[PDB]
Amino acid sequence: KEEAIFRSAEMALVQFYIPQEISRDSAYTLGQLGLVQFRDLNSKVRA
Amino acid sequence: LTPNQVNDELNKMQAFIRKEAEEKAKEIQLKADQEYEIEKTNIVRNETNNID
Amino acid sequence: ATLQARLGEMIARLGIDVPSIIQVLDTNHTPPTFHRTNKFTAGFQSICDC
Amino acid sequence: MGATKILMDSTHFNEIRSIIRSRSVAWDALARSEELSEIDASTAKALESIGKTLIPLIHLLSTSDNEDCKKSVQNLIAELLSSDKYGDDTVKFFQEDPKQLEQLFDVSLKGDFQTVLISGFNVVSLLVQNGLHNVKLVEKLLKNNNLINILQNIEQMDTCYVCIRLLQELAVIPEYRDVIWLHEKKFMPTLFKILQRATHLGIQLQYHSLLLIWLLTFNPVFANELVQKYLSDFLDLLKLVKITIKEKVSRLCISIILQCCSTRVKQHKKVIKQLLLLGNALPTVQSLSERKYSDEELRQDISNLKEILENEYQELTSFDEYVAELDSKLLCWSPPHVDNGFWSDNIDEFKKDNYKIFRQLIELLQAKVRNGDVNAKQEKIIIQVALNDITHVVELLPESIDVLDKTGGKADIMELLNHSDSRVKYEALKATQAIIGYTFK
Repeated sequence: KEEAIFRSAEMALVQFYIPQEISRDSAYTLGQLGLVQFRDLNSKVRA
Repeated sequence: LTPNQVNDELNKMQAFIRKEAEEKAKEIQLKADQEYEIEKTNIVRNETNNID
Repeated sequence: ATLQARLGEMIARLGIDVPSIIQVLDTNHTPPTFHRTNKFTAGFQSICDC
Repeated sequence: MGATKILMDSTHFNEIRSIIRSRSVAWDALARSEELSEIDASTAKALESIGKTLIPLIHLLSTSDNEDCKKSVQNLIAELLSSDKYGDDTVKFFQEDPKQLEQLFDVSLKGDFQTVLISGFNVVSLLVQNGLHNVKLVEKLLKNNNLINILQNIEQMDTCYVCIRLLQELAVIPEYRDVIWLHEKKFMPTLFKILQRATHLGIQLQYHSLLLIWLLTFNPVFANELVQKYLSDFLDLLKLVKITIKEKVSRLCISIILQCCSTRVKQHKKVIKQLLLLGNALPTVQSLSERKYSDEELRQDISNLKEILENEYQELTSFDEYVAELDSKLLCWSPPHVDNGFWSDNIDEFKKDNYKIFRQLIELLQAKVRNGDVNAKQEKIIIQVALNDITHVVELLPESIDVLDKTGGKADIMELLNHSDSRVKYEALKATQAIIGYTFK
């Protein structure tokens, strides 16, 4: 149904486990979907 | 429903990983057997050249 | 559900049969702040939450 | 439970087993119908329930004319072979008496497509044991028209996958490896067709198909035969590996390519390496090395292939090779990027005998232009290579401009600047700019 926003909607923290082969394709389709915010995972590893 | 589906998908992914590992192990075993056949025959000839 | 359906559609598009399902992890951390907004409200909400 | 057992994915083979297991009235009803023997009925009673009675069961199956009953019996035997609770007994009952294996094989490879597939799977599992290889029986099975027809029918993806898996399993034993290639033309073109089509079951079909080709690629003589008689698929394998998604398929393809190009195989040092250069394999291998393959074995294979390609390219940088190529027609593109270029020693040698090599190249270009066949694709490629070499030589040796002008090379190049061949037109324009920009200044 509708998911309008007074102030926000209940959002979830979801973890992803994906195979190596389709990882790039999943990233591309997720980016062109654009709905999830990835929290920090390897910020310790410098650039 | 979703947690049961999540567990089923995790089991399926584990089974797929195990199957891929088994296939890789079988390919490695075949390649190792072929390499052993190739090298041992060459190594046997090298060691038996003096005997010949 | 929509995200999982899209991921499954992608997996069908690809040749890999390995599942890539996802599950919720309910942590104690503060969740982010999401505001759907039409063009009649986007600028309003942006100026308000500046 | 036996030395080894098949591990087919059975996307539809499992459904076939279930359908065969679905109908079971023929186990005992045929005996009441005076079809099967009473001893046959007793034997089939055990089959109905989920060491020595196998032989009368085989005899009843051979004598039985009801195709459904024979299919059910064969499915039960196959399940007993596959089942761990009876796998050891199933292996032993044929290992201790290998004579009946030939009769069992002759009983197989007949009936309906599903029935024939089940019987063939059972026969392959029986013949894949550690003992009793029975190479003659394997050759007879390969010569069977039913299995070959099933394999060739690429439309039935499930049946083709089952046949490919059975053939690949039957080729595990090196004793039957050579006999497999004895009828290579019967199946391999279909196998190479599967890889060409690619460029769950579909991914699995490619993996075993690549494995089947790789498995037969162990013998260096067979490797050379496959590289020569089917050079198209061998060349397209690089593109397939480049566009492959699963890491296993790419690793198998890289291993197959390396084995084909291995120095052990005869004529691999030169013919195979040149064929790789004939397929633009160097940039593809460079890109593959750039890509971060997950498998360490795949990375090592990629490194070895890159080293082999680099050695082949270095061997292709011989000024003698360039001279030999220029002596004949149909110039190749791998030398002229180094010899008429970074390998300035080749240019210095070409300078000798008052630009002898430059004069020969100009004569070849003038003959090609005067022939009037510039529209030909091969002639266009030859003209482009000649123009590139001439442009490279002109920059190194300005004195050749006078030779070109005296021989009419400048006028020929100017005329070729208007040629419709855009690929040749770019080279012609570059050569004209080099001649006018540097020498004419």
